[PDB]
Amino acid sequence: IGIRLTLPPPKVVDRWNEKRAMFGVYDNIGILGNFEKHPKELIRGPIWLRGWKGNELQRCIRKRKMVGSRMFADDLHNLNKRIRYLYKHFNRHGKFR
Amino acid sequence: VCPPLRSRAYTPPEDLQSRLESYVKEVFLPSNWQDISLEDSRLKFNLLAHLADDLGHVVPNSRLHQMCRVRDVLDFYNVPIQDRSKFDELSASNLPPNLKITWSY
Amino acid sequence: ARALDLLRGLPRVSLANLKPNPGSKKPERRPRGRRRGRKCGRGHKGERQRGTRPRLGFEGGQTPFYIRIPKYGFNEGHSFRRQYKPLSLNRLQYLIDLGRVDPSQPIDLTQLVNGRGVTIQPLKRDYGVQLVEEGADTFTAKVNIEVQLASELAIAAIEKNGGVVTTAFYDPRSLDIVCKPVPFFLRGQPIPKRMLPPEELVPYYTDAKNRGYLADPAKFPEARLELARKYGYILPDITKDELFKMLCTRKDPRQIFFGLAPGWVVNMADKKILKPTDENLLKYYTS
Amino acid sequence: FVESVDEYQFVERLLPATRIPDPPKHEHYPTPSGWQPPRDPPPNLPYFVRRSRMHNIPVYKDITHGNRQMTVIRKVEGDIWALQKDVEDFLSPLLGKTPVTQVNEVTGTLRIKGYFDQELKAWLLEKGF
Amino acid sequence: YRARPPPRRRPGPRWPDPEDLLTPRWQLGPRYAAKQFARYGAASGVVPGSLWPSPEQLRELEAEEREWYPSLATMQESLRVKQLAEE
Amino acid sequence: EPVLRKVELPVPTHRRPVQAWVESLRGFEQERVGLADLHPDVFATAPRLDILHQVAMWQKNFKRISYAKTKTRAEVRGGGRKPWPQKGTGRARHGSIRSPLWRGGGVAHGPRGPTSYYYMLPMKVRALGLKVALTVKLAQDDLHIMDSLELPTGDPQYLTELAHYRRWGDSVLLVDLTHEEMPQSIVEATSRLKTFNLIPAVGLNVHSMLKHQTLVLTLPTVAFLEDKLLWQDSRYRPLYPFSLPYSDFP
Ligand SMILES: [Mg+2]
Ligand SMILES: [Mg+2]
Ligand SMILES: [Mg+2]
Ligand SMILES: [Mg+2]
Ligand SMILES: [Mg+2]
Ligand SMILES: [Mg+2]
Ligand SMILES: [Mg+2]
Ligand SMILES: [Mg+2]
Repeated sequence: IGIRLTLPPPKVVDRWNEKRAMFGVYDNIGILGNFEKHPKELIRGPIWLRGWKGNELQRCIRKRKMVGSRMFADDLHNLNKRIRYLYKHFNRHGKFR
Repeated sequence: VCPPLRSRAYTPPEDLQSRLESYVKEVFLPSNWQDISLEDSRLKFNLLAHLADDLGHVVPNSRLHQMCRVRDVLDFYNVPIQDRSKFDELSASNLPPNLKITWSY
Repeated sequence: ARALDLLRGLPRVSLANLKPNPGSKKPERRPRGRRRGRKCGRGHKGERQRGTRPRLGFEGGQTPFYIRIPKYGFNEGHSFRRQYKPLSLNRLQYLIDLGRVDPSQPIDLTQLVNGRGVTIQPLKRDYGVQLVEEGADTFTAKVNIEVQLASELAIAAIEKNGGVVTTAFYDPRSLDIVCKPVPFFLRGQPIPKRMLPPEELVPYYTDAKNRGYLADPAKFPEARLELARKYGYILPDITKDELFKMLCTRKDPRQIFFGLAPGWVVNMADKKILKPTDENLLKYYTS
Repeated sequence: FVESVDEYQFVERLLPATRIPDPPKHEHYPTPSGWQPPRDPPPNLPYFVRRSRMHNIPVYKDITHGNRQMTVIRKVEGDIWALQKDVEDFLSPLLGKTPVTQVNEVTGTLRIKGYFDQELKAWLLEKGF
Repeated sequence: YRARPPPRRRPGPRWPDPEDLLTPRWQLGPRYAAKQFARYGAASGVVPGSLWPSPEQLRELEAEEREWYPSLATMQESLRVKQLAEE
Repeated sequence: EPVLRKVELPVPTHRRPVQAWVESLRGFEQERVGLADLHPDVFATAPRLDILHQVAMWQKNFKRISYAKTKTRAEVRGGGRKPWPQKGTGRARHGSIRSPLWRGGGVAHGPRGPTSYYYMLPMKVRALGLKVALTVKLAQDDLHIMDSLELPTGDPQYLTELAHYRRWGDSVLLVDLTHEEMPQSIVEATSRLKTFNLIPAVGLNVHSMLKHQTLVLTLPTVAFLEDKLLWQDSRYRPLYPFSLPYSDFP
């Protein structure tokens, strides 16, 4: 009974809308533009993970360091607690040691 | 006005060597004309453009570099090509009486 | 190429035909199924399955190996020990032969770095380049090379081949600037004055036998004659060489670059060199 | 206070280059370091071994597991299988048996078990690549 | 479609308004002005004279040098007395 | 007057420049107005579909930032008190109503925070990927060189009819040297089309080249790509970012 009795509404995807059509453009901005701009500068998103990657603990540490002062009170409390828990987990628990 | 789409089919002419040597004389003459090296871009373009305009079949960019000699050009223009659909090919390949093929496309 | 011909024969390459190179993508193992499920490879009870086994280095309570060994000053002061990248005469000859280091002009750390003959890391306590006797037997280039340290055999080879070698100190800041001048010029700061060697290194760079940049020039000919006698070659009279001026060109002890003087500002945007004129600034930058 | 001048030659001298210079022409080869320019015209063989950007033969030692010693001829263009045959013929007398090799056609590389970098470099210099 | 204009570095020097509280402090000091001069040259609009130390800064630097970097003569004298004592 | 282009960059002594037909969009039948020599190391390299895949996946992923986040049992509202005592109730032991087990509880191992998938392939690898893409297009007869992108009219119907007549693909990626100088005619023609996309030379990328069936280039764009991609070959290892001044790098 966890299965729907009717076909879901047809899903139409426009493979040639502007976003899909122009996806990937300027990814070679650096090599093809005298390296004036690094491709990582094309990444639009959270300030603390623009052209940067890491595990959950590293991401939380970076978030607190970069925007922690501008975070809401309860969100910052949650971030501090998550950092604490992730520290304990990564530094004290696991199969390999 | 867009001209009607050209058919990709091309059957090599019977007077292929005569036509090609006439074009070679027009563009460039010496003995063993089949070995005239097409290293000069001007002459290569002249010969290939004349051949394409005449025969309706042009050398693709992928084969343009390997067409190094008039012999290579002759080989490319004597190998034929057909553009009939797969349906036409299968139906004209002498289908046995018990094999029926239909397209719903 | 046959590969390109096969492409011509094959369908179009699109985003629906791409495949990673076999062996580049290992399958991901996740704990579902008979083989990888149940205890999920963690074992049975104990600390290991609970994921609470003691820290690395713990030996169950027995005094750890890394703690029962006495402390010894193996790495005492490692961050304060000076490091000099080696530059073998083999490497120098290779660079000269390939034209990455021009022997017709005075060769120094900037030129070596530009030619990519050596990679200096001032942040890692590198203090410059040391000449190394390796390749001395087959070294034939005549060059005026300035380094930080030099071996007796390396000096002998350079001088035998008609070249000139001088050992010049570079404190960490000057070393960074000389290794990477363009970033410094983009910093916009006036060119600083190279600092003198620390007291421990002063006797080294004030010694003629080491061809120190602060040694008495009158003592150089005697040392060169001693090396020539010791290593059995005739000392070439470079004063008669057509490149004698280039061989003799040595930057001032307080000068980082050859022509540029301390205190100048290199405006690279408009190709200019602003030189201070205030008397106090000139006195400081000439000090 | 300020005084601008045009002595930018000493700054141009410090400016580093980005393109590897073509090796200077020497009257005699091989050079004191042993380098030798590729022979011109190129050797007429089914394959071609392009030099590295440094103008050196693309033969490199490699080691895996701490005991698997290998030598890789990397920048091969043409008949990598002809190159494999030639390398096997060249190395069998030295090694004592036909060398074991992998011919990565896609990468155009030849990987031989064992360290033969110097011998292969000398052999390729003789072949003229 | 047509691609949007390619991204480009903001041409010319960028001078944040000091009044704004959100402007980072490192973009307001003399070091930022010197960097702008070095990069964009005379178009920076910063007086070249500010690049060199002001007289008080020069006095501080000279005092620091006298304090921490001894002269060659002093170094040689210290080495000589050390060698004499050791001998 | 044929438009004959020669390779400006040096060609390896063992390789011969590949050749292509220089075309023009000024007319339907203008399918051969010149002959262009393209550098072999750019347009006749090894078909490394593995590198094509690497670069395509890099382009797809390195910009990705998944914004999926779930509340852990610590972040779910409430769940501080013990639901009931350890012993005597006859029920399962629990410490909070928001543990992963409970309805409405936290997610044990869920998507955590906005995660970045940023990673950079070596610039040499990405340049080689561009080269391989160009070689694949040329070898499969999807690359069409042009003298210029000037159209007789801005009508999209003309461009579509020209592509159909020349037997181009359903999708055409047109490339011009710089964004500013792109002809107004082609700008208007491609602004209204969906499968015909006009990009500057600096915007060329493997993902778009693969998404579009045919790739239309101009002679200056060809020269631009040749120079930019060949520099990576024979460039030094960087001393500092190439944005900073160099002795000979523009
Ligand atoms: Mg089992
Ligand atoms: Mg159990
Ligand atoms: Mg147990
Ligand atoms: Mg005990
Ligand atoms: Mg390895
Ligand atoms: Mg709670
Ligand atoms: Mg509890
Ligand atoms: Mg919920």
